[PDB]
Amino acid sequence: AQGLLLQLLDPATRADPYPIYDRIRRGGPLALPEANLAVFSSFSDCDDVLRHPSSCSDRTKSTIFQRQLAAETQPRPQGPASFLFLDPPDHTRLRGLVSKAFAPRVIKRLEPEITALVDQLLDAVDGPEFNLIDNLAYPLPVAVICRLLGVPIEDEPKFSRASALLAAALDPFLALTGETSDLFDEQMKAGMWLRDYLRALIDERRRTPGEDLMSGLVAVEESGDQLTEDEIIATCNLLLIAGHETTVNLIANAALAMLRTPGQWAALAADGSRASAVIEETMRYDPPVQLVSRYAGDDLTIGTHTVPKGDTMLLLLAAAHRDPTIVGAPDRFDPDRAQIRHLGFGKGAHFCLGAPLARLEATVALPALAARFPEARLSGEPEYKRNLTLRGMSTLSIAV
Ligand code: HEM
Ligand SMILES: Clc1ccc(CO[C@@H](Cn2ccnc2)c2ccc(Cl)cc2Cl)cc1
Ligand SMILES: Clc1ccc(CO[C@@H](Cn2ccnc2)c2ccc(Cl)cc2Cl)cc1
Ligand code: NA
Repeated sequence: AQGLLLQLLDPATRADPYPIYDRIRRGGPLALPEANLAVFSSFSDCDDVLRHPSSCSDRTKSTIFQRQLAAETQPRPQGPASFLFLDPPDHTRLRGLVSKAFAPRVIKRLEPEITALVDQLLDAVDGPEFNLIDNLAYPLPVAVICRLLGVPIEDEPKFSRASALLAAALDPFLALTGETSDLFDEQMKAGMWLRDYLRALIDERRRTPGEDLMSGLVAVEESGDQLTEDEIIATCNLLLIAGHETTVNLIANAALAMLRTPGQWAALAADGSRASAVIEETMRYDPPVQLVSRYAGDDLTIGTHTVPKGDTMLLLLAAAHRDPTIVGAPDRFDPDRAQIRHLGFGKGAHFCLGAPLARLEATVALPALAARFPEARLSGEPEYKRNLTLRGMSTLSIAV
């Protein structure tokens, strides 16, 4: 159990973790009460945990979180990045406010901007080989999130640094190794800098509001107690990291899969309407978010496996998506299959509010990319980041 998880953590396996994921799933649920940890990997088990009324997202109920806090020799810096309690009503209230701005029909209005952005980025692409990450996959969703949150493009390099650091902090290193990350100090600093910057931006938007989402949230904060400044900072932290470290991998993973599967790139190049099917199959086959976690709010049962109160439950979504009880030929990338209702955007009370935006960004980017370069070929094996949870490529080289 410990061995297989350590192989999964090993950066050398990031390029292809799926043989390990399948091996973990076939081995069944991993019960590790000694490390306050349970690991689920089948579709049934992951679904059940995401559904369970006792499953908590709040860190206060985590035993590992309580142990980590007790061992620390200094107070954590002020801000939601270190700590913010939210009861179920707080969470529902925040989702309600954010969901209106991220509704598919509101997000749809960003298509012209996204289309012009995709066209300009592709116009800038030079042969004989280019890095898809640098040229399209990364800068597109970054430009969209910066404009949506009203963040100045001049400060983007600093927002890029903080998002990369905080996206890596979501790796369950403490739950799996027993010790904290080697980037812990930098992640703390990035959290501090973001807090101070967003606090300064919030104040500026009080005096001089814009048409951005941050300015919209400030107006709600200013109109009544329905929203606090800390809640705005927490929300904007989440959105900013989502904008930098998620869609990039949906776009890039899909491009990679099409290049690795004979005829798939050509098919999309000849028929743009295949975009949606390619995207959903990428969400299943090579998910941008590889895993999620929940904490047992009380003693609970998943199937026949009991989880003690306070323990962390890691859900290996990448493994769940290749479960032979839910999908035929699970380890094959096939956009022409009868698609499953995958867990790539989560589900229930915590379902991804950015799903419409992510889908829209990819739906514009991918078919334009294939149509622009129908002759495209993967020139070499891709280069991956250390990230396990928000897993992605730093280099995806395409020959043109
Ligand atoms: C393809 C890209 C994306 C993927 C694969 C993805 C995946 C996910 C998943 C799996 C969850 C559930 C977390 C859990 O259950 O613990 C989630 C939550 C969330 N996502 Fe995304 N996401 C993406 C892009 C985005 C974007 C671009 C935004 C907006 C900027 C966004 C906003 C959110 C928010 C606000 C939540 C929290 C909802 C809640 O806690 O109630 N996501 N995402
Ligand atoms: Cl729409 C929406 C808006 C905001 C949140 C809050 O999300 C929490 C995490 N959390 C806790 C329980 N479920 C997720 C959070 C995000 C960022 C920071 Cl820096 C700190 C915290 Cl505590 C959730 C949904
Ligand atoms: Cl300091 C800080 C604290 C909390 C967050 C939340 O980060 C979100 C970003 N995200 C990713 C996809 N959609 C949104 C997130 C990360 C990992 C997972 Cl598994 C799920 C989620 Cl919702 C970010 C920074
Ligand atoms: Na949540």
